Amino acid sequence: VINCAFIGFGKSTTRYHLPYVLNRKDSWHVAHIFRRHAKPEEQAPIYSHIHFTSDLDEVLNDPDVKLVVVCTHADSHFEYAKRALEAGKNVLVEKPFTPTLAQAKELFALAKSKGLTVTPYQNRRFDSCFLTAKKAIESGKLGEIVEVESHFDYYRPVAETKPGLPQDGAFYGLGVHTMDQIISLFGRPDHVAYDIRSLRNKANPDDTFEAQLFYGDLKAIVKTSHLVKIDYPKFIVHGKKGSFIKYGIDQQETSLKANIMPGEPGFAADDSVGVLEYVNDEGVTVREEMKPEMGDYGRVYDALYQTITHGAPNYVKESEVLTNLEILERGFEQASPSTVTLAK
Amino acid sequence: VINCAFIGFGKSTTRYHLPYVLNRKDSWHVAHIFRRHAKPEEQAPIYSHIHFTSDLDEVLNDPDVKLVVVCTHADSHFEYAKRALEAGKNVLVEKPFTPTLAQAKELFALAKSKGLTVTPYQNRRFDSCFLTAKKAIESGKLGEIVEVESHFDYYRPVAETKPGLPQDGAFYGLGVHTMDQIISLFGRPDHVAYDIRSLRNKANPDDTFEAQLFYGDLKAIVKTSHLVKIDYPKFIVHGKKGSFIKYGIDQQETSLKANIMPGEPGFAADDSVGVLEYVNDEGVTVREEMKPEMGDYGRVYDALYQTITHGAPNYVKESEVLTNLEILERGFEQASPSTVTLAK
Repeated sequence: VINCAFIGFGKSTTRYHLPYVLNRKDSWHVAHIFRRHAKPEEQAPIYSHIHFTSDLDEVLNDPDVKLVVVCTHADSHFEYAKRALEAGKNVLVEKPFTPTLAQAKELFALAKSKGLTVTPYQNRRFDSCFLTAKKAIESGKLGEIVEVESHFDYYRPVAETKPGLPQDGAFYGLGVHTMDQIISLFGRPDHVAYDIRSLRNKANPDDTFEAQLFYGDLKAIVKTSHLVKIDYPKFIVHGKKGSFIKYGIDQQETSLKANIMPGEPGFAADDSVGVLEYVNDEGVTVREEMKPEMGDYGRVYDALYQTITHGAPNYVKESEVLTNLEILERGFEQASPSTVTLAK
Repeated sequence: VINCAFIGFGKSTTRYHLPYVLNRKDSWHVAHIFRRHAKPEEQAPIYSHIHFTSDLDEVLNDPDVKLVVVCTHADSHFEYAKRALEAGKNVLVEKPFTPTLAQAKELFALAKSKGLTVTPYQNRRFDSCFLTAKKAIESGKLGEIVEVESHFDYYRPVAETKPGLPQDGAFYGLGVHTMDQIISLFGRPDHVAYDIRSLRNKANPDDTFEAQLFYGDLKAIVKTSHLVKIDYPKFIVHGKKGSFIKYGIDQQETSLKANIMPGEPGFAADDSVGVLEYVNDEGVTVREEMKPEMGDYGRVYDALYQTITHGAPNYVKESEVLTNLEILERGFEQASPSTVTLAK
């Protein structure tokens, strides 16, 4: 069993992490939880075994803790990650990994010297919708892939005034997850075309974007908007032999918000299906309905266990992290719309 | 009744012009049809009243001819149009208007000096799918428009090798129509983002494209691909108060190919509907299913009638034509993908 520690006890901790970790008692043990103010959500029995503390000193000096999870405000992610590594602990950092690309390299350099692992929390690589699109692409039924389109939208027309930097916009906010999915499938692109804008409140950072990643002749589109009344399909994949369409997004989050935990009845209840229409070897057009693949954000921790306990490679490659961060930053080199060619 | 004449007697003339013109005998009379070589179709009883000739002068010298329709090979459009205007005739030209922007500008200057009308044939401005989207946009129900998406796709995976120039590709071929629709609604864009690729056969001109026209904060997307097994909606429109979605394209071409002529029972029969979902002034979400507006390519001739007889403005504005040609040309200004800003 690996002893882990969480830095921060906010909603992200209690909703997107603990439910999955506390469900793996035979593999993980939440030894510490750092934070300041409390929450009437601490008096709960489920956290009875945890040592909540307001001194990050006791956490990092614990020889038993092998993993620190940073779930605090974005501004503190870099420093907490660095301090944890200098203490000799592996680190999982929620988005953002670091404010800048240079800092990401810095963090990776320190970890490599100590021979430790530092990585972002890319839990959406395990979304049911995404996994279904992945299975469809790896089935080979679609032939050579020529286009992929991923949507992550809302219909939230009212935006309270809240100025910020690019890092506070939707491109960094949601694009980091959606683009990471694309990169995890096709790697690093040759070119990137950007369309970034602020539609709801002109005082705020972008709330609408579309990034087009070009891999040779394959174009991968990632887009989000807070002004979509009628939803687009969650994923669309076109290949020379056929198409795959998936409406509906992973339901883990919906369940968690409705106070339904992993393993519990009706968790991630999903009645959608992926549609697959292609031409088989015999030249006959076939149409199939795929039952959604199962999603499990917990797989992040099962992979971390592998890395820490057996030296297994990190579920998220360093290059995929840097590529993603680099694409995000270059989207601001010149006013939108713009196009760039990735050097490295 | 206005007398007209056609330069060229190919498929375009017998499929997209005559069926409509011959249904307006109280408005128009086809006096002559020029063609370099006699064609078998000239023997169809429906053309018995038409004088077919290989002597162009016999047409341009006819005092009663007021409109000349150029439907020959693209490379001869400028030459025939200029000759018709010099003979004092109004001119309607099939795609492409001219090979270049300068020639187009030259055609308009000549027409202006003679008080004549020269215009392209943009019949898709009367496609039922497009007209329904236009009605939705003009209804005000969607509120400020932020995104428009137009698709004109196929699933034709086989493309025999047939080298050519940019002018032979899908962008010039189909984009001329889809971009014209966007231009007729919003005008001249500030910027254009291009993605032009040749996927089926690398030896051939482009068969895949996506042009993004920006009008302030509004983005209009026009795209086509010959590798779409599962179709996208024909039009998608998103505004701040709602959305409009329309699957299915105008059915006039389908009827024409099935040998059903305009005015005949069942012509362009369409069972699709435009779907609308918006938030009303009271804050309630309203759902509406719109019956497709009726499309009629002959409305081009009804417009030419008014223009020629009563001096009504031409259905297509000069600026829209020049903007279209410029956008198409600049798509090959640099390697794809690319973005450009329009001075006009």
